[PDB]
Amino acid sequence: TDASACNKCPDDFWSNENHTSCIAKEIEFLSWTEPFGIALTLFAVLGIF
Amino acid sequence: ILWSGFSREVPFSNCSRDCLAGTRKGIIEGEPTCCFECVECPDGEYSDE
Ligand SMILES: *[C@@H]1O[C@H](CO)[C@@H](O)[C@H](O)[C@H]1NC(C)=O
Ligand SMILES: [Ca+2]
Repeated sequence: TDASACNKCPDDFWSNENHTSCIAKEIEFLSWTEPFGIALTLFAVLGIF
Repeated sequence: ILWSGFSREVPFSNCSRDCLAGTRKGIIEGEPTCCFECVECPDGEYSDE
């Protein structure tokens, strides 16, 4: 509290909505365990069969 | 007026230099209002004065 100015959050992280503590930037890719990824791999496996 | 007895320009006697148009004044803890910083405006915000 009573902070004169907002300090820069580290590069890999990003501030939340309340700008209290900054968390890491959400990684993002087509995960194997993701429902879309699992559906696509199931379709590919069924087609190979 | 000869300012220091020889010069002809009004001396600068402000605590901090005037902030530019793109910047805004930021406080310094323990210092009076005449002393401030020049924090840049965030994205999406502007300052003309
Ligand atoms: C503001 O949002 C953040 C999100 O991490 C969290 O601290 C809390 O839910 C909210 N309140 C405060 C005081 O931070
Ligand atoms: Ca003081």
